[PDB]
Amino acid sequence: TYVCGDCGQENTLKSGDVIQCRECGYRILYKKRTRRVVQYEA
Amino acid sequence: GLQNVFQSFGEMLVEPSWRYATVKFGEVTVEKPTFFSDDKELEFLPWHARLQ
Ligand SMILES: [Zn+2]
Repeated sequence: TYVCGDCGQENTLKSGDVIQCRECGYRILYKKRTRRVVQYEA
Repeated sequence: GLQNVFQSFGEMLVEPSWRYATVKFGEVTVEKPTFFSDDKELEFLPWHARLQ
């Protein structure tokens, strides 16, 4: 699951050649943060 | 600046040694930056260039 840039759409592309956002034209993707438990010491 | 630079340079006749070839330069125009994408033209921004 990847998030595009100025356009809001989930890419979810894992192919090597798939770097361009679908239904878009920009090639900038941000990795989305999943629901994982992380422990921190205050 | 660019207009003066292109106007200063004068192209003379080109002869290999009748036919001759001469070139000239007109008004110089500069367009805004644009990203040449495979699908269609897109707006180009400095952070787009920085990330790409
Ligand atoms: Zn997009």
